[PDB]
Amino acid sequence: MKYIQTEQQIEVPEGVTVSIKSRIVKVVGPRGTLTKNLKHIDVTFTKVNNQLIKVAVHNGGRKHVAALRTVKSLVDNMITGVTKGYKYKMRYVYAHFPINVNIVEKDGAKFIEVRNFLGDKKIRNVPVRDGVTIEFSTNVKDEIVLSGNSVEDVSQNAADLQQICRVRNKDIRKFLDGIYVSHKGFITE
Amino acid sequence: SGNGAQGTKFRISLGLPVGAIMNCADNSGARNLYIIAVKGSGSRLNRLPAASLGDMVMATVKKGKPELRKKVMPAIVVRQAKSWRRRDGVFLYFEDNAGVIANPKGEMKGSAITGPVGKECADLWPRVASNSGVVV
Amino acid sequence: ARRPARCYRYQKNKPYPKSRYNRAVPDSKIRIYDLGKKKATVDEFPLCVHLVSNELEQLSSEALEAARICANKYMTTVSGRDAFHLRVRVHPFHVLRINKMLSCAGADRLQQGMRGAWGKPHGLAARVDIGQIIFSVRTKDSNKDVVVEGLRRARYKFPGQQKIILSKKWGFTNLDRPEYLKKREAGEVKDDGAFVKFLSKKGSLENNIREFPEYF
Amino acid sequence: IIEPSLKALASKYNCDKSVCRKCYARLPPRATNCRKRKCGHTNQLRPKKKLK
RNA sequence: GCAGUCAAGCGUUCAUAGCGACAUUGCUUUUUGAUUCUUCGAUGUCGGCUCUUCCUAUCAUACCGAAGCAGAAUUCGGUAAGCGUUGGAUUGUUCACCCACUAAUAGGGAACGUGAGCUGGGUUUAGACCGUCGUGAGACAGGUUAGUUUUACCCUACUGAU
Ligand SMILES: [Zn+2]
Repeated sequence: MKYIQTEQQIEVPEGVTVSIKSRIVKVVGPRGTLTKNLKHIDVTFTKVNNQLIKVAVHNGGRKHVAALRTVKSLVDNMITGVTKGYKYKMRYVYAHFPINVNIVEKDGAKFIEVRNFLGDKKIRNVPVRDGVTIEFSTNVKDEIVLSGNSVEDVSQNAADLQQICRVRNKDIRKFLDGIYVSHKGFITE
Repeated sequence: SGNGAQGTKFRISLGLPVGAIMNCADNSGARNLYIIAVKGSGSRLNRLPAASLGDMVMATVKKGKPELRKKVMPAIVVRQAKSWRRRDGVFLYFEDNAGVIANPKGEMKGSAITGPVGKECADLWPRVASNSGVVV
Repeated sequence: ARRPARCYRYQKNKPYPKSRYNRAVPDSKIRIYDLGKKKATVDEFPLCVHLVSNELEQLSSEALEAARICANKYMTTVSGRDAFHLRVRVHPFHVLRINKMLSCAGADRLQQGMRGAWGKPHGLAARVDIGQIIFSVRTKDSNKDVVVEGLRRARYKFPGQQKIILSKKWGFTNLDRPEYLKKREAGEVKDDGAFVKFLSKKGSLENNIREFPEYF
Repeated sequence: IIEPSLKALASKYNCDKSVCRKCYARLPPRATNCRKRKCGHTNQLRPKKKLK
């Protein structure tokens, strides 16, 4: 039933600093600074070393032990986007009507717009999330490479363009037009 | 509703409801046009649907040329006698209710139209405008 | 009119079969209570599985027929007719009656109400108690993965919870497997038509030498 | 133009899916139970019929 | 009437896009029963008009999923009762049935909503005719005509007013 002890270990890379007090994880490193708040989990961190953090739990059930290894992976995605970073290559697919994507800075921030998506006359606004720079691949005419130091604000922004460029009232297996993600790489690789 | 109408017409005072009878204007042998319903015609309980100047009504012939009697045909009304307001201010009304037989697509079955034809009708259907002697 | 099966599910009234006092009874919807390799010896099929019941209620005649069909259009398609001995164990012997009052039912404009409520027979039923084999299937041991599935498909055609139990007896007999090994080692047991005849140590002596030539 | 690798990419989100038989909900291709509480996480699934 | 269950077979291929035979478990109370608990010092018994509100088992509209969904067109399914769901010929009709419009002409409750609100066409007194039945008086959930619709000023409710 309730497992008496369940531990995981977060290997902390070189040059990377981690600051934890009352389940708030501030990570600084060679590029970027990430602060994720974890008050919703009963989890005890402990500094067993300067190179690796032990994360443990006590008397947890199957529900709670399952929500322990999701904590190690969330810190591991924090330090990985802080050492290397994250970049998402996205790709334009269209049958006839070309998609024309730009970047505009309106009153608030860098809205992303698409125009002529399947011949449509309505622009499709989608804001950037901050910490994410927006990049176009110059060599390939139909490509877009999102990038940033958090995997969350990139991938939510990468799924934002997938959600906004959908089809309506047609066969999706015939009308396979849209802006899909193909590659989820790191920045320094 | 009015399939084949070119653009939009405004609100003209509904002067001739169902059961009305218009003297047919064209020379296609009909004389009366007993309105049985109108294209348009929103639904409210015990309200019988009414037609105005320029609507397409569905009408049966009650007098003349037995080729056309005893069946249903669409008709375009070209004169009404209920005084309606033009948006430039003036109120006006013709001296008889009158209607012109047509198909659904607006092709008037006749060849010409006697009497005057209201501007609100002649502007809406092109083939009642290419057959009208006097546009008011 | 086919009145639903939840109307004649429980055992409310006492048994009432066809008799000399029940001359006008229609027949059942079952006519063949045994299909498969009916002309098979006891020796070829050493495994028997039982489809027993968990409650005390009545089994309809067309219900058992439709489940007899469903078990038999499974094992004949995935294992063929040769490799099962299906034997429907329970017989529809009860008679279910119905109180008809239809708008032209034997009588005048209005038939009656609950006056003279005795009803003419319309259907048969098969009474099954708590633990009573319904579908005994005899086949080989290594072909048992079909009859677990095949009688699982028969379970959905009649109400109640019905267990699928395998039996340690040598097929359709009433004695275990290790007894039948020693009774096949020694020649004590002699093959009948689709059953088998056992040794009677009690009896006339010469009839136990007129029979059993292999023993002694 | 086609770029037939991109049609393999576009099928990952539209054609390489599975549908539940009870609630008709679109599901992963490697599903085992439906992710809803209306069918009841049923284990009666089906693949998505493709084109032609 | 409304659904669930298992799947032989239909769908030229293909048990389930859609159906589904043989069987089986249910729900609903808008049908019809069956019963006789309440009402015989009377609860005004059909239908229509008027009017409000509620239900979801969704006809339309909104946003979605699914297919023998290329588009159009059409079918199936989910959240959803917010909002709409008509004009007429015939019949006393509920019901039916056509004509026509419409986005659509969905199904039901509320003492089979609603008569000190109406109407009285129907049925259900007395007049009278016909048909059959009866020797006869008379009979007929058979046909056809003519047949008085009473009271609120009290309490509550509601609408306004001090
Ligand atoms: Zn599902």
